Amino acid sequence: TISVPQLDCPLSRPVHPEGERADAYAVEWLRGVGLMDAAPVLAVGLGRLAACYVDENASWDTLAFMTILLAWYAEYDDRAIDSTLTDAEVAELHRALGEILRDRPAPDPSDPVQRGLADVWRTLNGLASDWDRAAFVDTTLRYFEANRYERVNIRRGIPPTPSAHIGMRRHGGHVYGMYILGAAVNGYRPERRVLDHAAVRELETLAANYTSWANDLHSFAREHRMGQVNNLVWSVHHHEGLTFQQAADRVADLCDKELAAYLELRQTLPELGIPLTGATGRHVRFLEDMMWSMVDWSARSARYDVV
Amino acid sequence: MTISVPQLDCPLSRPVHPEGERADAYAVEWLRGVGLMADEADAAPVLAVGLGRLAACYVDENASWDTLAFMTILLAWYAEYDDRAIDSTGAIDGLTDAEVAELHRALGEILRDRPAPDPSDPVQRGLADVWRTLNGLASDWDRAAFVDTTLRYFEANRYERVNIRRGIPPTPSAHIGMRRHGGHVYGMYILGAAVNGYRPERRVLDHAAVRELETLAANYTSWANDLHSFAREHRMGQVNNLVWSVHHHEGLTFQQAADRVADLCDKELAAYLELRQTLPELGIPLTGATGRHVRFLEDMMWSMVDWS
Ligand SMILES: NCCCC(O)(P(=O)(O)O)P(=O)(O)O
Ligand SMILES: [Mg+2]
Ligand SMILES: [Mg+2]
Ligand SMILES: [Mg+2]
Repeated sequence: TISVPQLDCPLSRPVHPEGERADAYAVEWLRGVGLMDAAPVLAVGLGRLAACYVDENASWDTLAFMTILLAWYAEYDDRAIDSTLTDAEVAELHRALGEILRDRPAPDPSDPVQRGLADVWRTLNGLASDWDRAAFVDTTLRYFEANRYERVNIRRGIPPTPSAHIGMRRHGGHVYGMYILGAAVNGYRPERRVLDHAAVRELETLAANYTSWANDLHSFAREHRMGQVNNLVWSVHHHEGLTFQQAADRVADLCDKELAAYLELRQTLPELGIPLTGATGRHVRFLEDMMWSMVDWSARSARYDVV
Repeated sequence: MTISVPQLDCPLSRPVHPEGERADAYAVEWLRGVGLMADEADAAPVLAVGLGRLAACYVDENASWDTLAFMTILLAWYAEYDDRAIDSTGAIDGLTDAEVAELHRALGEILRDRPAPDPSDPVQRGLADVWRTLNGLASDWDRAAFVDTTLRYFEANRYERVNIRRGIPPTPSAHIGMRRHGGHVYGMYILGAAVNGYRPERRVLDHAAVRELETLAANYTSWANDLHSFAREHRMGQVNNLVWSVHHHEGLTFQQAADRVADLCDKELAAYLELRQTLPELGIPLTGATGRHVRFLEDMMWSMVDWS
């Protein structure tokens, strides 16, 4: 067995009240769309994560789209990346899903993932709010390429160097795309003058690092049973020669240090000329949400139980 | 009050351009001809820096004297600006924040093909000269990407000077993140593509693997530069050094800090090799311009190690 370390995050946030309802809605959508007994899915709690990602006074339509998006993400990652399909099949799937992102109809309406992604795209564009869709599509392309990289690593059966995994994981979790979608769906648009600043980019990188290392720390057991070798705990144990417990301890230590660096940069931001006032403030707060979201939600989700 | 700097074996060797020594002399000439230095000054530390040998590391062996000369000019202008604005702060030669902001504005104006607002400033004269010569020596390149990297470079300069005025080194993660902008490494990749004759397709450069490999190589280059320049930067007060930050926040002696920095260099080089070797399976062949780009990435790693 393994002992999951604790993660002190000085960032708290209230959850949306209809979370349980969204859980039910999640199953409905999947069964209504064709991606999929309904009480092992309610235990995962895809609607409560969505509740962590939306504002407290948000419409059922918005919270519903958040639940739909997180449910589609969970199905693609598990179905296509780490529960193996051939590489050619995966490449054609990437092409087809990229075509849906090109506003064309689904090339294979019989594929459940393709229909689901078309639904997600239509629903997202309905609550447009005037967002940079092209940047989101670019992050999605990098996400697909990183998925292919992960599948290569799984086929070899050995974890990459910690540096190589840490680099590619930011694309493999599509965290930057989640930042873009959060800006789109909630109703704030940060200036392009601010986002292209080096300090903001490195702050985003720190926050994404914290989120992804926390996710690895919590999901290590399920990812090890399935053979998903793209885990920071895996690589630390393999290349630094440490026990799984020592590896998890080292990863939690790295999480702590990255959080400290994140706070240091956030405090330095005003002096450089970037005030955390308007859309910049809500963007930084969204960055803070995903870090707390992993710590609080992963311990409450039935994704990681091995019962 | 001493330190022992560890060695660094990097298995990337290359034949050097023969006229390197000439460029060293030419370097001093340019610095005298533009106004950055003058006449009576001992031209023994400028020949000791070896700006022409770095230029030789950055060009092909069968290249024109014009090419080596421009590389030396660019590396000499970068070295003077770094010392003038970043490393000579906290002293009587220190620049003010208003002066640095005006320099940013004017140099950005020179970078937008406009004439220098203050032709009396030597930095502006040198940058205008570099810009005119470079625009003559090339074409079909991403100029906008280079200008954006320059904007991020200036922003990182502002961050570093704030950190210096506080008198405290930043967190290791925050330092590692912002250093890539503070070292103008991505701009150097773009310029290397520019001065040579290779242009890799955008389908390849925008690939996720190519982006993260660049990050590993830039990390290695910058950490090596810090490991070697730690003693001088610690004496002068430049707090943006990885050894300094390891000593400050990780609770280690200066020797342990340098040892950890060298260990991180080793581990990052191994990671770089792992990704570089795996690259073909993902669909990126190291054949045409992509191979020459990777060779430039490897060159900057070895050049910094040797140039101590
Ligand atoms: N957006 C999809 C996120 C999926 C994961 O977070 P999970 O731990 O839930 O499997 P990953 O496979 O990245 O570890
Ligand atoms: Mg995955
Ligand atoms: Mg997964
Ligand atoms: Mg995981």
